[PDB]
Amino acid sequence: KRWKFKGGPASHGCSKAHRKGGSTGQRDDPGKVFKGRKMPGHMGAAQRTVKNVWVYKIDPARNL
Amino acid sequence: MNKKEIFKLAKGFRGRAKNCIRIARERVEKALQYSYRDRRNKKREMRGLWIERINAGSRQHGVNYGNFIHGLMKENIQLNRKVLSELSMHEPYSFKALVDVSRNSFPGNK
Amino acid sequence: ALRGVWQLQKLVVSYCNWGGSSRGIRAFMESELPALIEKNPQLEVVTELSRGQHPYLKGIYRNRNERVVCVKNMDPDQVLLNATRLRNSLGRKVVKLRTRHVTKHPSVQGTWTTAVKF
Amino acid sequence: AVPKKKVSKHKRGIRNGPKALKPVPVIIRCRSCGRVKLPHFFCCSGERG
Amino acid sequence: LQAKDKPTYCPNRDDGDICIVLNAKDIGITGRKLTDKFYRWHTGYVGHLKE
Amino acid sequence: KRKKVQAVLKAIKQSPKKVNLVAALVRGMRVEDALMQLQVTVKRASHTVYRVIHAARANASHNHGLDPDRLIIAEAFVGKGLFKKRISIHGKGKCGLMIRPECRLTVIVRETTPEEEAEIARLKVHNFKKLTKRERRLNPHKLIETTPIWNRRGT
Amino acid sequence: PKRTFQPSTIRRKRNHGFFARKATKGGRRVIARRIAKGRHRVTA
RNA sequence: UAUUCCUCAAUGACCGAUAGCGUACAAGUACCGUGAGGGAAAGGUGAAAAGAACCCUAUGACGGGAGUGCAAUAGAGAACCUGAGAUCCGAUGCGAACAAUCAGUCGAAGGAGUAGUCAAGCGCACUCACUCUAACGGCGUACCUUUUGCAUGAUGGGUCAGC
Ligand SMILES: [K+]
Ligand SMILES: [K+]
Ligand SMILES: [K+]
Ligand SMILES: [K+]
Ligand SMILES: [K+]
Ligand SMILES: [Mg+2]
Ligand SMILES: [Mg+2]
Ligand SMILES: [Mg+2]
Ligand SMILES: [Mg+2]
Ligand SMILES: [Mg+2]
Ligand SMILES: [Mg+2]
Ligand SMILES: [Mg+2]
Ligand SMILES: [Mg+2]
Ligand SMILES: [Mg+2]
Ligand SMILES: [Mg+2]
Ligand SMILES: [Mg+2]
Ligand SMILES: [Mg+2]
Ligand SMILES: [Mg+2]
Ligand SMILES: [Mg+2]
Ligand SMILES: [Mg+2]
Ligand SMILES: [Mg+2]
Ligand SMILES: [Mg+2]
Ligand SMILES: [Mg+2]
Ligand SMILES: [Mg+2]
Ligand SMILES: [Mg+2]
Ligand SMILES: [Mg+2]
Ligand SMILES: [Mg+2]
Ligand SMILES: [Mg+2]
Ligand SMILES: [Mg+2]
Ligand SMILES: [Mg+2]
Ligand SMILES: [Mg+2]
Ligand SMILES: [Mg+2]
Ligand SMILES: [Zn+2]
Repeated sequence: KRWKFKGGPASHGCSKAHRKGGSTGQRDDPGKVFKGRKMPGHMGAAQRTVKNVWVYKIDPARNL
Repeated sequence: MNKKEIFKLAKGFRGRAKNCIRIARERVEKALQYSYRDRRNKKREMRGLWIERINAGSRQHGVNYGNFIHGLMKENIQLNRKVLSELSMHEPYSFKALVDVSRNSFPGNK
Repeated sequence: ALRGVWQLQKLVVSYCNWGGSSRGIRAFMESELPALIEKNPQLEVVTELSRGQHPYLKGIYRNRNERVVCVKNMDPDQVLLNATRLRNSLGRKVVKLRTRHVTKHPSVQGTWTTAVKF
Repeated sequence: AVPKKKVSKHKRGIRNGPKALKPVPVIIRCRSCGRVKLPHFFCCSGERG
Repeated sequence: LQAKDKPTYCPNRDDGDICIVLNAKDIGITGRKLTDKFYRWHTGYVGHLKE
Repeated sequence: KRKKVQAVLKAIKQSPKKVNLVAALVRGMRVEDALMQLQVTVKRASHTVYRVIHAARANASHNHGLDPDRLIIAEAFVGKGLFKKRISIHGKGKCGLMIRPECRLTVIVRETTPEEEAEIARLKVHNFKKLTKRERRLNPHKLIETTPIWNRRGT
Repeated sequence: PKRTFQPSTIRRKRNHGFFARKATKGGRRVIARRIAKGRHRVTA
């Protein structure tokens, strides 16, 4: 949900890894996980801006 | 070395190294090796400190350390560096007199 | 001696007249002890029999410090050396000497500061 | 996955530090039945029930 | 800043004088260092060496 | 004449860690404040610590001539008891060791000094200052005394 | 699952009983070794 | 001349509770195995039970008093002489949430606790006094084994006690 990752197959032997992220790095070089690696966590309830939003109608009596 | 002597020497060690003989013996032996080495290294460090204090004292009057110490040698003044640094710290007018004497003895180049 | 005042006040010679480990201190008592007693009129020397125990020398000082040196199975010259080291001591605690120049007035002309003018 | 090392008393004390209990800030005692209780707990009705 | 010009110098002590440096925009730089000397640092994100 | 009075409860059939979790809360508290705090703490060990504190206050008042209304808890610590060892059976024919633990609890009380009473009075006046852990243990809660009122004409 | 021990009293007495041991020379040696060790249960 | 299923008497630079028989204690027992067979663990209150009447608080005394006793942490119910260590919970002093690394070592600001000595006036300065802590600086990649060579990302060890 958070990053549109593809997940795993629903059949063909797949074992308890249907919605997981898969590999999180390379082996020993670098021997660590890089910053910004897309992982589970809190989603939404964050400030965002929508640009170029078109004003259709002004209602000055009701301030709408 | 006995187990009790090792526990005496491990007093103040952090963790299980003050307490358990397998862990304490290694750390105490390493501490004793450091003590042997640092009896040698202390003399180097203290001579470096005396030379730094003499160099600070003589450069206030415009004389580098090497010219100062060679001018003292040339005049058969046999004060050593420890006493010279104590003079530079605690008797600055006597040290200034020695700096003037050494500058007359050996100004150096420049 | 601290500023001319002798610090060791009493020398206790503890010995056994039976035990084999007190042979050297008994020979020290017969041979070297009167000479040390003569050369130290300021020192009180008492001798105590302690049967069945190993011998020692005990030094009681002005600062109320007591130092015991066991002298079991020693030759008489080693006992005399230990007694001399007790006499020559100030009775201080055996810890590392932190400095070799004790002074309360480190400076005659004033310590260097940034305010010193030449 | 197993622990690679024994955990020291220092690290265990650090871990269990925030899990210490804290005192309750407000305590109510009923003057009639003597029950000690938190706010919004019912013990007694009044008289002439 | 290290108080190594003071005869009372101790390495374990911070006793240096206060240094006020004026006219920093007029410091002298020789050679081609204005265009050739770079300051480089890594932000901790891979591929993000800034210069 | 006696300054410290203790009570010891041996062979408590609980974990020493779980008993100490409750015993560490009442350290430095006055006895009545700690007894009130234990009645609202939802733990199995709360009743046990309550019993030991109650016994200690009774011992101080009855055997040693101390005033029960001026007692503070100086110490509350846990020691191990006789642990009972059982086999814990796992799958695939493997086994571990299971322990049914025991513990002892010791609570030591003493009378509050007059300086400490002056500090307790100074802590109850109104200000916004941060309290240290010891000062918080001296004034742990606000006690509110309420009377049941039938037909308090509202809702 | 089905396990190796399926008890039957008459089969126990016919294989390891007192007279089953007494019927062979090896069984009599078992009884003699058995009494020599001092076991309370001579035969099964 | 051989041997000891046995008896009686005696001896030991033999062992002393992980030792000595497998068994100092109801052991070829408990327990394990279909069976042949394998096979433990576990000694000590006190001189004498005088083994704690009675009181207080808990559901309940093993607690706190009282009393017994030379001594009560000498207060136990197959176990209480002594009572170490690892290990667990507290008390006091100092350090400790802007600074990284075999955790020490050599220096060391400061903080805290505490003694004594005596010529002269009953203070005060002396004992680098002593003890604990250690901001900060310099230096410092465990041990064993095996190797040409190991901080090695080679081996071995969770720790302690006994062997
Ligand atoms: K055995
Ligand atoms: K005893
Ligand atoms: K004990
Ligand atoms: K250091
Ligand atoms: K390997
Ligand atoms: Mg897809
Ligand atoms: Mg899919
Ligand atoms: Mg599977
Ligand atoms: Mg699935
Ligand atoms: Mg790495
Ligand atoms: Mg299971
Ligand atoms: Mg385990
Ligand atoms: Mg466990
Ligand atoms: Mg059977
Ligand atoms: Mg045993
Ligand atoms: Mg024993
Ligand atoms: Mg045995
Ligand atoms: Mg009783
Ligand atoms: Mg006895
Ligand atoms: Mg005992
Ligand atoms: Mg211990
Ligand atoms: Mg502390
Ligand atoms: Mg800071
Ligand atoms: Mg770190
Ligand atoms: Mg040091
Ligand atoms: Mg370093
Ligand atoms: Mg090789
Ligand atoms: Mg190397
Ligand atoms: Mg290795
Ligand atoms: Mg290698
Ligand atoms: Mg290993
Ligand atoms: Mg061992
Ligand atoms: Zn009520």
